[PDB]
Amino acid sequence: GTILIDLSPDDKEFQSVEEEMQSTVREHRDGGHAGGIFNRYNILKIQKVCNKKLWERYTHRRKEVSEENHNHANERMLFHGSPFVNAIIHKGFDERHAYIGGMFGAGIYFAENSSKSNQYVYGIGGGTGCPVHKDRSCYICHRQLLFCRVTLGKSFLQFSAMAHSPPGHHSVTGRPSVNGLALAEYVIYRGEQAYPEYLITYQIMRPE
Ligand SMILES: NC(=O)c1cccnc1
Ligand SMILES: [Zn+2]
Repeated sequence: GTILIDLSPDDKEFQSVEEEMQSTVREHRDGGHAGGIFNRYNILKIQKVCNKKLWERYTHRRKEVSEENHNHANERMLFHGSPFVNAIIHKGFDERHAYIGGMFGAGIYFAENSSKSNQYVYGIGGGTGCPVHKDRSCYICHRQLLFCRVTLGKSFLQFSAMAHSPPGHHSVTGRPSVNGLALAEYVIYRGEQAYPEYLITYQIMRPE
């Protein structure tokens, strides 16, 4: 049931999504080990992901959460990186997309920093890098990220350097406590609490 609609680079919607991608790149403490060495991307394509069933599954859950949280879904737009973006856009998020070994337990992980999600595109810790060249810093191969609508509801705040949400909460927020420049990461424990809105195809760019 999924169709992908290409956005024109002239469309304000393309431009706002690209700006969120580019403006949330940061340096990582691994020196580029997992995700590569880059300060910016070459955006090749941005597609809107359209699936009625998956959208309705999302809005159903969103209303449930809103009703448990004084009519506030606490909805965010966040990045997700995974080798399984094709499964996600066709069948939705579910327990197979959970990061069993993550810092906040076995849930589905989303990032404010696009460059954090980039570290997961080829697998946990970058896996072995791109399929073709086995390079986690590949500047040739096309990568894909999802920019997703995520319902946080009442989020459990973890200060730091499928499972269930903490009791009385709908998500977990991982607040950076060491790296002053890192943005937050978020975990949900129900696939229906995220919709994969945009599929972004890109390359990382070699610094000049
Ligand atoms: N898979 C991801 O995009 C991700 C986001 C935030 C933290 N860890 C992983
Ligand atoms: Zn490559």
